[PDB]
Parts: sequence; C-alpha cells; structure tokens
Amino acid sequence: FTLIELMIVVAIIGILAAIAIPQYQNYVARSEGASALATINPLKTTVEESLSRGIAGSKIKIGTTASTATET
Amino acid sequence: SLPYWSRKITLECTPYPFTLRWEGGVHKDGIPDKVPHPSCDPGSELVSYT
Repeated sequence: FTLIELMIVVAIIGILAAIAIPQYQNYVARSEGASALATINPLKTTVEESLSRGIAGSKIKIGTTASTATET
Repeated sequence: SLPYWSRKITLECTPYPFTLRWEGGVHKDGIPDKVPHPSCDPGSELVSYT
C-alpha cells in the first residue's frame, strides 16, 4: 500500500459524499389525501340508495353488523 | 185469563284484560351478558328492545 491510493480513495469518498437530496414530503401529503377521498366517496351511493328506497335517516350507520329491511 | 205473548233476547260477555311482554337484542360473538343493558364494551352497538 502507498499514500497515492489512500489519498485518491479519501478524495473519491468526499466526492461521492456530495449528492443532493430534494424534498419528499408533499408527495406523501398528497397521496394521503388522494386515498382518503377515494375511500370515503363511495358511501354516497349507499346514502342515496337508503334515502330513496324508503327507510329514514339516523338508522344509517357504519360497521359490520349485517343488514335487514329497516336499518342499513 | 186472556191470551198473551212476549219474547226476550240478551247477549253479554265478561271482561278480563291482561298484558304480555317480550325483550331481545342483537346477538354478539363473545358476549355472555344477555342483558338489555350490556355492561361490557367490545366494539359495537346493541339497540336492544323491551
């Protein structure tokens, strides 16, 4: 081993240790909103169906408790 | 004594009121508390009815 190789390696290390990094927060901030609406939009179909069929409001809830001929 | 004729007819019933009751609720998995007022707290709602 010599000093030339070691110095060249040290210089190349510092050279590589200079890559810039741009922002990456707005991407996730927008992806979260693009998914929230896509997930909570389809409920309007069920709401309109329940309001136009015959049953009144209030009884319309969320979860997984089966269904019947009165509550949705 | 002279002739005579008559007729009669009646209809009536006696009273006897009474009352009936019945309760119930939605069945859940892992809830042995079969009471209209579920004291547990799994993660749903029980409308119940009495």
